[PDB]
This record gives sequence, C-alpha cells and structure tokens, in this order.
Amino acid sequence: RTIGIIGAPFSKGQPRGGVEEGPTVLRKAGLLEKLKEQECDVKDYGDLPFADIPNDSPFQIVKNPRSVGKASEQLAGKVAEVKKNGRISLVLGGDHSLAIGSISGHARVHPDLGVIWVDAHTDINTPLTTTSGNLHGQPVSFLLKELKGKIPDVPGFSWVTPCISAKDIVYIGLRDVDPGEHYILKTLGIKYFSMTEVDRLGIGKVMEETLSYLLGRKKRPIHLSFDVDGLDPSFTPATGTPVVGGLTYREGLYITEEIYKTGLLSGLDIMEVNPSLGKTPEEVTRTVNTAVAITLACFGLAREGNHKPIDYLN
Amino acid sequence: RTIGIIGAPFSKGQPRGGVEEGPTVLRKAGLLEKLKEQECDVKDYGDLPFADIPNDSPFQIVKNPRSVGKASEQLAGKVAEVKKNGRISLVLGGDHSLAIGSISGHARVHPDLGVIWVDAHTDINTPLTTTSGNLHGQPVSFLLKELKGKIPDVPGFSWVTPCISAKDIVYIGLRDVDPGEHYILKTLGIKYFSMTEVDRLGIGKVMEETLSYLLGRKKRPIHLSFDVDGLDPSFTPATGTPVVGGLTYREGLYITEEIYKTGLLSGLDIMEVNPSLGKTPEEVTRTVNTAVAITLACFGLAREGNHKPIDYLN
Amino acid sequence: RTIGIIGAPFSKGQPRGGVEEGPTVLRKAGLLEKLKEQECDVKDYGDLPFADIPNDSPFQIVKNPRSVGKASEQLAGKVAEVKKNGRISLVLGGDHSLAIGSISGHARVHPDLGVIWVDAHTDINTPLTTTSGNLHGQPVSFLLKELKGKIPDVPGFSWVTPCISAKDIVYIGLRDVDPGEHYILKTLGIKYFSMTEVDRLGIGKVMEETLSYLLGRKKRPIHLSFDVDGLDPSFTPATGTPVVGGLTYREGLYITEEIYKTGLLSGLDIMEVNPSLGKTPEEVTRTVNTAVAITLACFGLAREGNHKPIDYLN
Ligand SMILES: [Mn+2]
Ligand SMILES: [Mn+2]
Ligand SMILES: [Mn+2]
Ligand SMILES: [Mn+2]
Ligand SMILES: [Mn+2]
Ligand SMILES: [Mn+2]
Repeated sequence: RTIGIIGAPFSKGQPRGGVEEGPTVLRKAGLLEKLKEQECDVKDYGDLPFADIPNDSPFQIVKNPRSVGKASEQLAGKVAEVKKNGRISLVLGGDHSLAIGSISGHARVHPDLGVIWVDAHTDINTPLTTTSGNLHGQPVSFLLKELKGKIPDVPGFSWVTPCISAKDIVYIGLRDVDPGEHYILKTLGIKYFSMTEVDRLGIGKVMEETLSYLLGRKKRPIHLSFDVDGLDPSFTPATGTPVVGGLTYREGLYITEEIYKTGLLSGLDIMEVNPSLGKTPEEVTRTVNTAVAITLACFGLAREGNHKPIDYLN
Repeated sequence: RTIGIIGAPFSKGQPRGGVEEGPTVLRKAGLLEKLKEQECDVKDYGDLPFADIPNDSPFQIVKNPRSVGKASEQLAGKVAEVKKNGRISLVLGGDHSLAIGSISGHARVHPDLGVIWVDAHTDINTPLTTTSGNLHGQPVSFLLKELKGKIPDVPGFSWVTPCISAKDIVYIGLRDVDPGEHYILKTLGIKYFSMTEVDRLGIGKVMEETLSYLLGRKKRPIHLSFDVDGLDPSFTPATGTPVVGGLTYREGLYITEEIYKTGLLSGLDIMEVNPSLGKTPEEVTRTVNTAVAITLACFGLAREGNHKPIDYLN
Repeated sequence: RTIGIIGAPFSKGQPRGGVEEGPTVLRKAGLLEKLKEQECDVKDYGDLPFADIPNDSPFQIVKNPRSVGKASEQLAGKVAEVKKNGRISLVLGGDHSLAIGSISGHARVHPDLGVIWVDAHTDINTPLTTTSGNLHGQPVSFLLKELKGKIPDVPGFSWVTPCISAKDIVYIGLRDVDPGEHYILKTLGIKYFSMTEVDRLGIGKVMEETLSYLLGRKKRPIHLSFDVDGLDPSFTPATGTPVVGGLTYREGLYITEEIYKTGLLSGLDIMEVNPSLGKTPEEVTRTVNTAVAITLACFGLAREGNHKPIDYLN
C-alpha cells in the first residue's frame, strides 16, 4: 500500500490566505516519517509549484478562475502520474477547489472510481448557483456528468471533463448546505449522510451503508476527499469555514479505518487546514495533529494496535 | 407552520435573577428574523408584562408562590390565545416554572396534547417533596392528574387544573433526579429516557420510541418543553442548574428535527437560559446561539439542507 | 453491597510522582461520605503504608521491581482480607502496577473471577517486550496463566502466581497498544473492545457482549480495573499517559452502571489519577470529580435516580 505524496499549496479557491501552508506544516508534523514508521512505502512527489496568474478578473461573480483552473490542471497532471506509478495519491492541500484536479487525474487512470466526500459542505454549487463566488464550494459541480450543460465556460477550466456520475459519490458530515445545493442533491438522487443521519444511525451503520453503496455491485478504486471542517471545530479549528456540530475525533478515525480496511483506497485528499486561522498556537497543533491522525488511519494505523507477521514472544 | 412568539421574562420560580432577560437576548440574537428567513409565518405576541407581587411570603418552604402562580396564570391566558389563533406557541423563558401555564393554556385548546420534556431534571417535585422550595423543579407535579390529592392549596395556584396524565409525557435527558421524584416516576409508570437510555440505545432509537409512545395510538398535538440544561454545560453553560454528562449539541438538534418532522409540534418552550450566569461573554453567546439553533430546528431548519419547491438549476 | 476501601499510595510502577496522592485527594473529595450517602456499607481499611526500598536497581530495563513487587504483595494481602470479610474491595491508586496485587488477592478468595479492564492501554507488556521499563504497562502479563514461561524471574515478584486465563478478561477503551502487546492480544485470542469497536457498536452493545462474554456460561465475581486514562483527557486530564479519542464521561458512567446492575461487582480498582499533572486547579478537580462519579456509579448511583423502598408520597 504504496503512497505518492503531492503537496498542493493553493488558496485562491477561497479568500483566506494561510491554507497554502498546509503541505508545509503537515510535513513539519512528521507526516511522511510517521507513514514510514508505519507499514508504508512513500515517495514524495514534491510541492507543486503554483505560479502566479496576475491577470485573473472574476467570471461573473466567480473569483480567481484561471488561477483555480490551472492549479487543478497541474495537480490533475501529477496525480495521474502517481497513479500510473502504482501508488495511492496523497494530496496535501490547499483549499478544496483542488478536488477538481485530484479526482480528474485519478479518473484518467481509474475511471471506475467511487468518491467518499467528508465535509460540512457539499461543495456542489455551480457558477450560477454560487452566492459567494469561492471556487472551493464548487468543485463537485465541475466533476459530475449530470451537471453537464449547467456549467458555463469558465476561463481556466476548458480542460475539464466531468468524470463521475451522481451515483458514484457519497457525502458524510453535512451540516451547511445551500438551498440550490440541496435541490441538486435531491434532484440527482445523490447519496448522503448528513449529521442527522450520523446521529440517527451511528457512524458504524453509516460506513456500512457507504461502502456497500459504492462497492456492493463490484469492488472499485476509492477516492477519499477529506475536508477537515467535516470534523468539529473542537478538533480542527484552524480552517476557513468551520461549522459547529461536526464529526468527532473518533468518528473521523472510524471513517478512515474502515476505508483503509477495504483495501481499495486509491486517492486521498487532506484539505482546508489553515494554520494562520488558529486562534492560538495550540489550535494550530490540534488541527495539524488531527489531520495527521486521520491521514495515518487511512494507511493502516489502527487504534486496536498493529504488529508485524513475526513472533513477538521472540 | 405558523408561530406565536410569547416572551416570558420571569425568574421567581428559582433564586438566580438574570433568567428574566432570556426573551431579550434571544430576540437580540435575531431569532424571529432567522425564523422568517426560514419557512416561517411569525407573529410576535410581545413580552408578557409580569408585575411585582411585593407581598409573597413562602408557603411552607415553597418560595414566591403567588408570583409564580399569577405569571403562569397570565402566560396560560396568552398561549390559549395564540393556539386559538391557529399558530404554534413559542414561549421564550424565563425559568421552567412557567411550564405550568404554558401546558395549561395549550391544553385548554388542545386537551389531547402529548408532552416531550427535555431536561436534566424531572421537575416533578411536589410542594411536600421539594427540598429546595424552588417552583421551577415542581411544574410537572402541578400538571398531572394522578398527583391530584397530593398538591396542597398553594396561594397563586387556585386557577390550576391538572391537564395531563402520567402516560402523556416523555422525559429525555435525565441525570439529576431526586429520590421522591424517582419514586413518583416508577409509581405512576412515567416513560423516560435518562442519559443512561440515551447512551444505551442512541438518540435515534430514543426518538423513535418517544414518538411511537406518544403517537402510536393516534396523532395528537405535541408540546415540547425544552430546558436548556438538558444539553451539556459545554453547550449551554449560562443556565442556573447545570449538570455534567448531558445531551450533545448534535443530540439536541436531532431531537428537534425529528419532532419538526412529525408535523405535529403545537407548543414549544425554550427555558432557563440565564446570560448573567455565563462565566464569560463567549459562554453567553454559546448558550444563546445553541438555544437559537434548537429553536430553528423545531421549525424546519434541517442540517441536510432545505430548498423551495422551485427549480434551482433555474 | 458492602465495600472495603484500601488506599494504595504507590507510584514506582511508572516515572511521574504525584500519583501517590490519589487516595488522598479522592478521600478529600468526600468519596466515602458520598458512598455512605448512597446505599452503602463502608469500612475504610486505611492507606497501605508502602515503605521505601532504597536498593532497587533495574532488572534489565525494568525499573523499580522490588518496590513494585512488594507493594503489590502487600496490597494482595489486604484485598484478600477485605474479600474474606465479605466486602467489595475498593483500591484507590496509585499507578496501575498495583493491579497485579489487587487481582492476585481477589482471586485467592475468588479464583473464578472475571476481569473487565477499562484503559487506553492493554498493560500486557512483558519484561522482555516492554520498551519503557515501566511496570504499570506490564501488570496483565504477570497475571495470565498463558504467559507462563515468558515472564523471567524479576526480583520482587517471586510470590506471584498467574491467576487468570486469557479468556477471563475483557478490555474496553483501547487506543494505544504496542505491537508485541497486539501480537499477544491476537495470539491468546483475548477479547477486546478498542475505541474502534465502541465507535462501531456503541457502548450499549459493547457492554452487552462484555457481560455476556464473561457471565454467559455462569455468574462469577467481577474485578473492574479502571484506569482513568481510559476516559478522554477532556474528562481526566490529570493522569500520566493521556491519549486523545477516549471514552466519554457518559460512556464511563454507562460502563459502571451496567456493571453495578450485574450485582456481581467484587473488586474495583480506581487508578492512575495524578493531581500533580493537572495543568490547572480545575484540571485536578475535573479528574478527581470524574473518578468519584465513576466510583459512585459502581455502587448503585444511577442517573435515572434512586429511591428507598418507602412511600415518598408519604
Ligand atoms: Mn467544508
Ligand atoms: Mn470542502
Ligand atoms: Mn433542568
Ligand atoms: Mn427544568
Ligand atoms: Mn492507561
Ligand atoms: Mn493502565
């Protein structure tokens, strides 16, 4: 279970700046070393070098589109590379707009992939339904075959081809969904477990049905796109758009332990960690440490413990 | 789903004073505007003007009885008005002694009502079992037909007629119950889900059985009497009698989302918020914001999202 | 349901010193009085007087063994005394190394006992698998018949005879398990509910299966060994080895309420509370108060309430 680490220091999918240093403080927290400490085969693909696009006026109300466009383009390129090298891509973000490129590149090599999207938001606004203009609240609308016809030609995104259908994604953690997003939800019959459903069924059943929903017809590669604001701000405060009543620390680890155990994790996104928004030094390390813990769980770290197939009573 | 807002600035059901400003900071938090922002039809019935009763010596050990008596009397009057105007009554409290009047007036128009009581306490002490004397720990004993004969004539309450039987109420959130209260519980076979039961079954099953218990024989109006100390002090610290190990934020929203969905909510009480007891400015807004969130959930606000029956892909 | 209180002010099972004042601040928090306030028959057996062993060089990498050895020896003596006096032994700790003596003495009188071990750790390292050397991370390895042959002769422990088999213990709360410990887990087929399992099934089912697992073949005495770091550091911060993602306050009370209700509690350990490690005065009282609450729940205190078999409507 080989990993390809890709740093994605990008922020122009939303207004607040420090999200670009995500790949930096996660790497600083010893992520790749802890992974190696683990069962893991790790190749760092470096931090993608996102060059400035000084001339990038809004498209309608949509902000920084060529910048967001080219950065997902780039990242799409690199993820397909890692996938073609037979490794799980690990995208360190960066705002969630980058999902467009991550899922795009993943599907060029693994078009049958299914998506698990862990988030307080659905990020499925379209350019015409967005009210904020921020592209990190839009990536899913770009990716869905069914929203084909409803995505205008936004500069920076002409390279995009929708690569997943409504039935191939599941949301977990929702609690701040716009009304046009919800319309889209219900209209395309997308499968979701909002905090209501997690409260109702418990994370165990949620994950049962999630995996069953995506793999019951047949095993397929999984892309886990994790926005750390899916977890409660008591666990990941340093993030741009926090919303109270989230997934616990425990629920976050449960989600990823189960995914790990499928053996089918193929692409992972760790997004929206913004150290500059912690209100304290401790809020920063709390958020980083949690994103680290979620990431390690994705690659075999288990709370019941782990050992090698060796005899430990020597 | 039309609402009648009634402010009830009363505190003499217990010792600490600031609970009287509940209707004020909730209104300040933009409650009625958020409701309108929502699907809602809102008529403010004003803040009931509770006049002083300077001559109000204890009855035995029972404190401020004429004051508590007349204020519930008044409120009873006004709730029946709102109900007769075809709207859900929304009582902003105020201490929980006011439940006496709220449920009383509700039942004059809807005698078949069932009660859901969300609270860390059972508030079913009688004047002869109370040890504190505080009437906000007694309202249920006044209301129950079966405790008829065990409620002495307390001044200020001669207008009262018990309007609900033991089988028409359910408790959720209990964790601080006196021994005479528990005797009463078991003796009249009252249905309850204490924190033990919520932990055992989960809030999903709790609400399943609660609704089934009250409506399984036949649909009927519901009175939800919510004491914000039913939720954990980490969520509603600014309250007179906090008790650790409470209902989460999530559980609080779950409870009310399910009630909302019955379509049968008929009377709501939002009680015991006391801004003057927050230990900090933030403890005050945390409590207010939570009571607001619980209140909005009661009237259709859903975490999975909401939209109008319109086509949002225009 | 008669109790024998035994203070065990010992710390040399691990490095940090203040754990020795556990029996002191718990007693200070009014533990025995609250127990008496409860349904309980309480005899204080005093604080065992652990004398210095100045000459106590490591055994290999294992630290303070004669000291740890004699103190468990002593405690073993006293617990058997309390048990032979027909009372539940209540050991106030002290580090968790003392479990060796507590379970040892308990089994001299009740060899058929079953063990519930509530902890973030398995404490089943052997002297040859320990990496730290600290004996409070080893007590289970000493006690298990199946690890017979793999425990070298450590000075201070020659009095020990393994008294429980792999099948007679259940773990609840695990989240920091070494790889040799996990090997042992899987190898001897020990029954455990790690935080993963608690998240998956919920504490209700966990306790169902735990009790069923230990008593389904036949009723037997239960030894509950509770390490307060099994609960989340948000509830018991003043402890030597905290680990995030633990059992809630609620889960902690649920665990013990169910055990209480078996009627079979026979030995209880309340361990690893270290007031000197709270970061604040409040962190100390928070930890103490929680350990108190867990302890009272073990002896009948119920969140739904309690009353005497008397008529309270007089
Ligand atoms: Mn989000
Ligand atoms: Mn997102
Ligand atoms: Mn209460
Ligand atoms: Mn109340
Ligand atoms: Mn431990
Ligand atoms: Mn331990």
